[PDB]
Amino acid sequence: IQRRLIKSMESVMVKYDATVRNSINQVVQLRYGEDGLAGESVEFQNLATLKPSNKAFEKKFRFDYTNERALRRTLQEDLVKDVLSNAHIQNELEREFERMREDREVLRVIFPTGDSKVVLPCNLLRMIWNAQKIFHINPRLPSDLHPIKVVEGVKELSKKLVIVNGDDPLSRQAQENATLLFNIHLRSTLCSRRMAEEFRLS
Amino acid sequence: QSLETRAEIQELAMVPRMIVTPQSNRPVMGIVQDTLTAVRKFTKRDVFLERGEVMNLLMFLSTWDGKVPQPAILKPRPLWTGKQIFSLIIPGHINCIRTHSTHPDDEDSGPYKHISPGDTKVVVENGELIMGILCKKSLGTSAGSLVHISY
Amino acid sequence: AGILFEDIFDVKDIDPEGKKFDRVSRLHCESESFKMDLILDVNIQIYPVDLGDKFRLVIASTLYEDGTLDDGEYNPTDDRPSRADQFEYVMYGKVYRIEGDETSTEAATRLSAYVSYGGLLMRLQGDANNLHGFEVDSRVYLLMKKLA
Amino acid sequence: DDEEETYRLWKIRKTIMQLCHDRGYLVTQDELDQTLEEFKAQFGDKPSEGRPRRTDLTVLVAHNDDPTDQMFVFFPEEPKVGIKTIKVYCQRMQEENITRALIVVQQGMTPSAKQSLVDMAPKYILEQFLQQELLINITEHELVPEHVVMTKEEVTELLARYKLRENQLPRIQAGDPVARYFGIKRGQVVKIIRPSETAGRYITYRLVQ
Amino acid sequence: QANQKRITTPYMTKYERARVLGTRALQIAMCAPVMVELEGETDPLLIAMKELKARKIPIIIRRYLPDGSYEDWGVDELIISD
Amino acid sequence: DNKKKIIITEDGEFKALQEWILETDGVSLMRVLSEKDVDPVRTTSNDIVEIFTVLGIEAVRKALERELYHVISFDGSYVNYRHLALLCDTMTCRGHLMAIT
Repeated sequence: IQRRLIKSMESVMVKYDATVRNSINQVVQLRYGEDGLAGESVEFQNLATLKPSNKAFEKKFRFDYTNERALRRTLQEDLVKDVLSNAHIQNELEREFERMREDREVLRVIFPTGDSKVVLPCNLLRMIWNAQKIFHINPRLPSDLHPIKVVEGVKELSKKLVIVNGDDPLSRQAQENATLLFNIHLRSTLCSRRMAEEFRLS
Repeated sequence: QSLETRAEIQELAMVPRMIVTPQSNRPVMGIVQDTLTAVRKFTKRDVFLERGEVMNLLMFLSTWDGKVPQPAILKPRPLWTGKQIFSLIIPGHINCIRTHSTHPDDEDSGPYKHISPGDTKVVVENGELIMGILCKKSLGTSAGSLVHISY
Repeated sequence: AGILFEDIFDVKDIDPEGKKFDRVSRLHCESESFKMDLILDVNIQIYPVDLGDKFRLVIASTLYEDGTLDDGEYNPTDDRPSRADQFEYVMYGKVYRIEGDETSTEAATRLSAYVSYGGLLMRLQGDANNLHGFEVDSRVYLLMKKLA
Repeated sequence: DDEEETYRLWKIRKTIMQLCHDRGYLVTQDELDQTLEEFKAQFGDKPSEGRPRRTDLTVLVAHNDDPTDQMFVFFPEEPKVGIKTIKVYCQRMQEENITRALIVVQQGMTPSAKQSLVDMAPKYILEQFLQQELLINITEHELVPEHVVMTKEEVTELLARYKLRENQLPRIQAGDPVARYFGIKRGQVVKIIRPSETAGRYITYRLVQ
Repeated sequence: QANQKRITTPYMTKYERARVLGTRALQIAMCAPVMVELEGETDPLLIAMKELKARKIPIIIRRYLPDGSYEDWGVDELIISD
Repeated sequence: DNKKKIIITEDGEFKALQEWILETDGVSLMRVLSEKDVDPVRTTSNDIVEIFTVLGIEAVRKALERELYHVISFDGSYVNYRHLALLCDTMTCRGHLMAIT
């Protein structure tokens, strides 16, 4: 069986256009493993927005910019004033939650069984823990991180993580698809609320 | 038999480059028989090392900065713990949570979650073994272990 | 001074869950001056502790009587006046957790500082007033002495 | 014996309407989701005696893009359809000026009728379907991903993006159940969208053969 | 192929690093001039690994695409990770 | 739970309904799917040939992934999904079931 599998697959290889092809140059996969990632950097993680109820999801991921106390406990004092006064920031956070909800539906459709265990490149919780310990984050003090900075930074990051290169619409559908699960994990992990009351990064 | 092939093997096939396998995104080599039984016995809560024993063990650390750590117990005797020396073995500033194989399943719910009576619930934090007994689950070939996280 | 906490504890129980380790024992103690619970792992082989014992516990950031930081390195050839001279059982560890009864809007009335002395674990929990000196990832000393 | 038959005959119509809708033909929502009880009301509930006869089940739809591009669905009465019936249907299709058809046979169809369906392809493209494989819509199975017939402009897109020739795409046989469902012919490319556990979504493209 | 685009990755692959280092080590062993400074290194591979770290290896990688075209990348233009 | 009916409650939680399922010693997927009160959406088979004949090349690609994953993981083992995916793509990229022979 081993020999048969080798002789059947031996010449399949990742090409410089990032497709997987055989000796004949026929396309076996447009991206390796459907995501264009190697198997020895990925690792087990949990999708935080898959299993929770609507109501737990709402409570854990929707940034509450109405509770003035609570923001006072989580954020610094100019941060609190900006979050409470500005309505552009509030609507940025509102549609942040709106795609975490759309992403939740997409995950639900992808994982019809409620299994949040997934294999993804970057262990975001471990990286957040590393950042907490590297910069000596005090979980008990209010943070100096603006939630709008979280939203903006997470989108610039998402734009920078490229599996499929190209500005044409086909290359953007393929790029959206290749990093869809990782971008969902990233938006649900680097959420403004989680980074404000769970992680307290600066 | 050539510098070409020597560089090829040095940059592709060397054992440290081979620690994590693409087959199952996890280490392919881990800590094995005597070292694993002994690290289980070493990271138990009641392992106390004397000054001379600690120096003898520090002779065998290649990645030692030459600074003897402050013992966990200073009086009536200076005593280092096995976790305190494994903390010196642990590289970098890695962070890791595991559970010893004897970890009771009903301990994570009740009190004493973060202060384990049985010294299960491995916690490595800034490269120091804060607590827990190391075993196959922490130093073996499974995913998320200390060797994997180190790699 | 460099003292984060000082109080007098009374050993109320030893190994409620049973003896887990031979040379290490877990004391569940409660003080009288501050009404603080204490779980403490102690090497009973070198410093035996009996039920009903009463001791003074001093969590300190440093051993030197004058305010002076420590390097975390073992210096046995140190001649300055150390407060470990005043005590029998001394351990050196780090705070790895601070829990509390805080809510999303209210601060903590009760805190719970967790320390690790090379794997010997301690939990000092009680009013948040008495646990302001504790940060996580901060090195402290035990300074425990038996009294009659 | 008879309730059986009208139930079958109603599913076959339901699957055919779903198929025509997926192929892009004008199908009203009412007939898209027609309950068994209206099927009985509109056609009857005793097919055995002749109410409904399968000749009354004939469907005629029109493409959304082109009202002149219509398509027929015929339900022959004989279990084994002979050429000579094909020849009738094709005559009808001529004098209604229609060019595409489905024949939902019950038991099968004769080799001579098979060969007639094949030889006269450039004139009318009329397909075969069994009873048995229209009682279910296979595109609703969990194993079947989302298939989408690409247009030539899209295929030219695709080959220009990935800079490849049609023989380098993965293939799908022209007789494949889903290819037959979508009525796709050799040289067309079908875009398959499926969920992937590593990427979330994955689009592959299969060339018809 | 337009050099103003290059569609391939801006990172040097592990295989590119391996072959570039081996090739440059063989060139150094055959008395090619060294591009970086040398303290006491006499092993060709170590000299090649300095030349790579300094990004001073005079080699162009011609990456072939499946369609038949190619892209030329200087070793200094690629991102060395390891 | 792998064979229970996993639904999403109105509250948004995953619930596993405990429902009757039938396991046959034979296989006529063509016929069984077209039976009253039989689920034509989840009803499947382990015979990949008849999955190909009935549902098609992408269906048998998925089902073949599923069966290989069942073989691999039955002993608790785990293999990265990209390897199974590559095998199953080699096995189905030409529009028919290509045996590894």
